[PDB]
Amino acid sequence: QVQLQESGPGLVAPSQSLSITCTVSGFSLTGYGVNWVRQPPGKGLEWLGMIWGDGNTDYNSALKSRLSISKDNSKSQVFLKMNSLHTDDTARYYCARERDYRLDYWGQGTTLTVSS
Amino acid sequence: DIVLTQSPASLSASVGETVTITCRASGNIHNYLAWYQQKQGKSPQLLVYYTTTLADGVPSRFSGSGSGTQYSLKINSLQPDDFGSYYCQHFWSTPRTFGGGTKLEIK
Repeated sequence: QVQLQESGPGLVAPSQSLSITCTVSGFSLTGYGVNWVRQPPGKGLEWLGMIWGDGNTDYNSALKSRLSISKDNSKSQVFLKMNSLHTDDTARYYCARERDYRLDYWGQGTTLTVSS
Repeated sequence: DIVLTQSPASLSASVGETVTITCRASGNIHNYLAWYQQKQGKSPQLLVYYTTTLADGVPSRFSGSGSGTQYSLKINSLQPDDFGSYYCQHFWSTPRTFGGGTKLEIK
């Protein structure tokens, strides 16, 4: 029992900043990678980025300047921070654990709706 | 960046039918390809990784194949539990990307 549960602010107005938290249980944040993935309503999955067990991060090229991923190994939490939200930032956001070229455990996702 | 293109975008199929779905890469991904199934309202679930390896508990009616820039997912005699959306994803260097998805719906 590996668990990933996401929590986010729900409805937010555009241009605000936001933090989404991925709380994990059952494994160490130092031995696996955590990826961030979003899904706009009716659309496909979009890879946002990841934080490796060692703390390095990699991001989607297109969103790189508005995103920041960090973690708290002690609290077992991973965060996704976004700057100046656009309405097109509306989507379901998931965190997924990475282990040897696969995202084996996913959270249920948190819905973010960018509305004025 | 390597983009993944899936085809068809949607397929209507009957239970018991055999289907094949494709994932094409715009650059060589060297077999680092995973497949996921997503049912309505749920998060994606790992089916296949490293092109041909099934995840624990995935039924053997599923099989993946491919190399280079062309990969496939074959589903033998579809069961009701099999309709939903399928996504391919690569793990060749970074960034990672997903194909656009294939919607599998019951005829």
